[PDB]
Amino acid sequence: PRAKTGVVRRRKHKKILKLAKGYWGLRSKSFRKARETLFAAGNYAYAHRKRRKRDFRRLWIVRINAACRQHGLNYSTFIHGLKKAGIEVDRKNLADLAVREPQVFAELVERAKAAQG
Amino acid sequence: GLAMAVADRAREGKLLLVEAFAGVNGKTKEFLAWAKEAGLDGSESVLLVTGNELVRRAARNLPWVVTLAPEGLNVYDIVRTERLVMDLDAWEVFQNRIG
Amino acid sequence: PKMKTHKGAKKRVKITASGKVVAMKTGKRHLNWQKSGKEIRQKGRKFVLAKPEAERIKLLLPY
Amino acid sequence: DLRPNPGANKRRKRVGRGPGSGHGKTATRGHKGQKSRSGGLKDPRRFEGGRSTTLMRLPKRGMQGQVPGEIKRPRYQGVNLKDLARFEGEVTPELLVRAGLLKKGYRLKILGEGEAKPLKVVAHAFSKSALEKLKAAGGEPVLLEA
RNA sequence: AGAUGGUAAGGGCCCACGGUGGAUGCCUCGGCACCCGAGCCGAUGAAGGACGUGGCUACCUGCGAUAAGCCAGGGGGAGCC
RNA sequence: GGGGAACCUGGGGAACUGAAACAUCUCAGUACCCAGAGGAGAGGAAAGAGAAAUCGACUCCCUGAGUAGCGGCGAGCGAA
RNA sequence: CUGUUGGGAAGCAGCGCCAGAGAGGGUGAAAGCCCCGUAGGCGAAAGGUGGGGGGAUAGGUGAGGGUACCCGAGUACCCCGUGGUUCGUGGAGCCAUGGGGGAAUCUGGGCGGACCACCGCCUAAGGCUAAGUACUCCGGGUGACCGAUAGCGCACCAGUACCGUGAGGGAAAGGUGAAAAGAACCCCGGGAGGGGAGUGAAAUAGAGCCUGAAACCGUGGGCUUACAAGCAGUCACGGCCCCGCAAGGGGUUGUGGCGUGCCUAUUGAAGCAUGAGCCGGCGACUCACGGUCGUGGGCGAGCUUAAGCCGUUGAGGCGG
RNA sequence: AAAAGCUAACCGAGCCCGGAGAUAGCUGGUUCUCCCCGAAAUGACUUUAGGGUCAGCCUCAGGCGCUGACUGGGGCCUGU
RNA sequence: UGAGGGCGCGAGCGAUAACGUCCGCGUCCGAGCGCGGGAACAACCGAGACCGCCAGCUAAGGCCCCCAAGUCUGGGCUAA
RNA sequence: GGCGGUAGGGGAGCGUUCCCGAUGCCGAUGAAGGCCGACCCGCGAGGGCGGCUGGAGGUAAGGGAAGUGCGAAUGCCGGC
RNA sequence: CCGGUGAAAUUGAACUGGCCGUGAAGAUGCGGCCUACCCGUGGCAGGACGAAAAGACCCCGUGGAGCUUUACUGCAGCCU
RNA sequence: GGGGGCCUGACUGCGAGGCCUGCAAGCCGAGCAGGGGCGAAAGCCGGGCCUAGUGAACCGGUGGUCCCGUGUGGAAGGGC
Ligand SMILES: [Mg+2]
Ligand SMILES: [Mg+2]
Ligand SMILES: [Mg+2]
Ligand SMILES: [Mg+2]
Ligand SMILES: [Mg+2]
Ligand SMILES: [Mg+2]
Ligand SMILES: [Mg+2]
Ligand SMILES: [Mg+2]
Ligand SMILES: [Mg+2]
Ligand SMILES: [Mg+2]
Ligand SMILES: [Mg+2]
Ligand SMILES: [Mg+2]
Ligand SMILES: [Mg+2]
Ligand SMILES: [Mg+2]
Ligand SMILES: [Mg+2]
Ligand SMILES: [Mg+2]
Ligand SMILES: [Mg+2]
Ligand SMILES: [Mg+2]
Ligand SMILES: [Mg+2]
Repeated sequence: PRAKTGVVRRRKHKKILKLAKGYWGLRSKSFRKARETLFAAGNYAYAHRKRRKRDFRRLWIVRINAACRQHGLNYSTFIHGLKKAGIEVDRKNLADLAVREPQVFAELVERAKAAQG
Repeated sequence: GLAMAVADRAREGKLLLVEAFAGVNGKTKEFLAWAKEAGLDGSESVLLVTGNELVRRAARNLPWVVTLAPEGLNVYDIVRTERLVMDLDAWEVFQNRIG
Repeated sequence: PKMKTHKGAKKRVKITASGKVVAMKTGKRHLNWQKSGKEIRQKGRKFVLAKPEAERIKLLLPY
Repeated sequence: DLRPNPGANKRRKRVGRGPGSGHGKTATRGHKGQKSRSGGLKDPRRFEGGRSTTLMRLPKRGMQGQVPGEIKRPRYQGVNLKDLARFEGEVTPELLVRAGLLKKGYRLKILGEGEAKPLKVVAHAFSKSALEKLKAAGGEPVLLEA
């Protein structure tokens, strides 16, 4: 009962090609090259799916910081009042109401200058 | 293991001991009518045992009926076939095995 | 094939009857220019061991 | 039961070890890793180390052999009468082998523990501290001779 | 003053269409092993081989100066060299 | 008289290797060379075995039996 | 037999038949009943065989008493080296003997593991002897054996081509189509190679003619690139082209975030430590026997066979 | 006619076929997926130091069931 | 598995040198070259990653720009 | 409550070749194989589905046997 | 330079700058900073520690082999 | 520790329980019986104040021993 290779070894190399689509030169047609750059991706995609928030976590703040300093106060001084107001609402994204109607946020600012000064 | 399987057909009734034959001689036609007058309508398979080398001829060409001598009751062919037949010429050695 | 016993271990050891392995004690045909008369007693009697007996068991096995 | 559907029970299939893979078993084929592994480690029974084995024991257990080797004196084998009560009568070695003892070790001696049916047992010898344990029962003739 | 497209010599990514190349899938006048049978041939020249032989014949095959063959008997019956 | 894939008898006959070195030992009378016997070869009718005042030529399979034994009693060898 | 798809029917449907033959192979595809054949049966003028039967012949066939004839020679036996038996001098026999000493005819001679006594077996130094046993160049049957990188090295003009003086080494290479029905003919052209027509069910089956992957080369088309620093990717957004129904999806990438290839050995890598140009195939813990543990099943003071013997030929039963 | 030169393009022992799949404590390779646990480079011996046997540390299955690490309190041992 | 390595500490060697070595405790890398600060930097600091989410709290470390966060308040200090 | 993980241990599965299942069934209204896909099942190795090509074998559910799963060995053959 | 024919070792892949540091501490490939339109052609050899025959060197292996000897054991031969 | 006397316990058969430690070892040891030494008796005596002064196993010599001793009786060899 002999069982040569046959189908098995090829179909797999076709799947790696299937995920190596648009990879420069040999990196998408040479098999044991495509095997490699897939290793980094699934790692590169892992870490960055952990990172994509911290990216936006940072971006939101600057926009927020851009807003508060347009009333005349810093981001550090902005947040505290909100926290002093105990408002677990402000998903740092949802503070994007600087081009999503501003008085909705412009009057979040004055509810900060209260409980501190 | 020989006993277990025999009752398995008895437990389901799929058994028959025989002794009377319109086919005590050699002809495949001299048998299928015997099966007609006994109860085998080609629906389900059958193992056959007998000490007569004539009836075997009368069914050795039967696709749904495999020959078997009174001795090598292979549990394979028993469980293989969906029904069983045997004779006293068997039911003295099968008895001398166990019985 | 057909494992060969170890006659060099048969002559030395005896298998018990609880699976244990017991050998005569060592040190009794050389050092005896008079040393402790105590010692010439706990060396004339058989002793048992621990792990290495299974190293020995497998050298016998048909006996 | 029909021809198929007579599978085995459970806990019995082989699925032996297949250590040529990529995350099943390891790329060093199971119980291998360091080095000096492709032929064998000599015999890890009587050997290895190269020190002095543990053959450092003394083999006083004498009569370790001559030249014609063994000698034909008959093997005396005993038998505990515990199950000698399973039957009764003029019990003889002739049938004691047929029962399930002696097995042509031959030269039967009786001994043991328990109530003895006053069953007259013919043998080749009897243990003293059991013979009176028989004396309160029946009769016990001896073997032929020697 | 500033802001901004915009050309592709050629390349990279992808889809389509082919060229070489021959894996995989299928088949097998081939081999592998088991059991039985059978078991020597030659100075009446063996095993093996050379050369030749055809109407034309390069090789194979067969055959041997009677040469892709001769004679008698036995099988078989429409084709054959 | 020579040939014959292997099988068989006799004449010669290693060393690597193992012993975790290596000389006795093993591999082993194996592989290889020689001569020869045929469909088989060799052996074969006790100056036998071995313990019973017992078996009965010889060969072959099983068991005895890895028993008895052999061994720098070490590796390991191995009957009747 | 007919009908119906199909180029082709053995396929499908209906109605039947044989069976001692329903095992197989072929025929345009999957046939018990188209073909050769299988079940079963008959069979050679000649050669050989003989192992079963028969004839003939070779050979062989009585006892008691007495006799003092013969019973296998440098042989037996002893020693000095030696081999075989599991016996490596060991208490070391027995068998064979290269050398030396050298008997006897049953009032004899060997043996039963030094030697001796008894007791028991055997009668050597002449030879022959079928059967039962091993092997497979050959023939047959068979296969949970392979299927063109496998199976012997050869499925094929292979022990060839090729290498070497030489022994010797020793490959690669199968596949049109069922049928050559294999392209008449016309045209470009020196031809080769192509276009057309035609055969063919199919030429997208064209004579290295079943399938045709991958590396590799090129043409066409969508996206991009000539202010940009790079294990060549990942994440986000926009942008271009395409698919799609809301919404969504595919392919590309301009900008921004991050980003030190794989395996192996190494304490230790990104590495100036090994290795790989790439692709495709062959390629690496199985088997036998014994044994320890585990487990599943059988019997249970019992449990179990091995060689072998009866029987269909992918049947088992005896055998203690 | 001496270098260890030459013996069929590499001679401190030619070439081929065989023992033969010699040996190698050495290098390198050891191929599919998922779950749970998860170490050691310590000691002793070793012609032993790249290796190997035993204990140690690991995994799994069965038999045990507060003992286990750590802490508090009581006692004792210690001589930097 | 029995070649380990780094750092803090207590010693010996060494020149109270060595990103040198031999020991003991502990830690970590090896097996965590997976993340964040240390520009970079295996073991220095934080912190054990089963996967997903454009959610929130934090440690180390940081808050003028690349670079997310006070050119924050009060009090001193230094002109290189 | 636990689920980073090397050597290593246990458990679970996917794929290939062949056999019982078969004188069975799927297959000319097109099998195995090869090109695709943004469809579906599975976390997985994998299994189904639509399209193209190919042209004749392929074999379920439960059992069984393996020449069984490739990314490297300055691996071998061939091609580029 | 034009016409015709047309290899090689090497090569994981490449979109291959400099400098100052880090880093098993010789960086096109890590951090920061500076420079640089895409693509060729002629030439020079500083780097890619470049290709190694497995470095001409050193060490290891209970490797090999040649040679030496009042190392060991045996053998031929020679005396006896 | 320095003197004197009497002695041979530098006894035999055992030997609970323990230190160290991977194995093998090594080391201490109360208790009893046979018999004895010393001392009026309690009691002590299984070498020395202690910690070093040593060698697995294989082979073989010497002396005893109810042992085995190959058909049997001696013998040869073996065994404790
Ligand atoms: Mg946040
Ligand atoms: Mg706002
Ligand atoms: Mg496997
Ligand atoms: Mg693992
Ligand atoms: Mg090795
Ligand atoms: Mg040892
Ligand atoms: Mg008794
Ligand atoms: Mg022949
Ligand atoms: Mg039609
Ligand atoms: Mg071939
Ligand atoms: Mg070849
Ligand atoms: Mg490949
Ligand atoms: Mg020479
Ligand atoms: Mg950092
Ligand atoms: Mg967690
Ligand atoms: Mg800022
Ligand atoms: Mg197939
Ligand atoms: Mg460069
Ligand atoms: Mg030398």
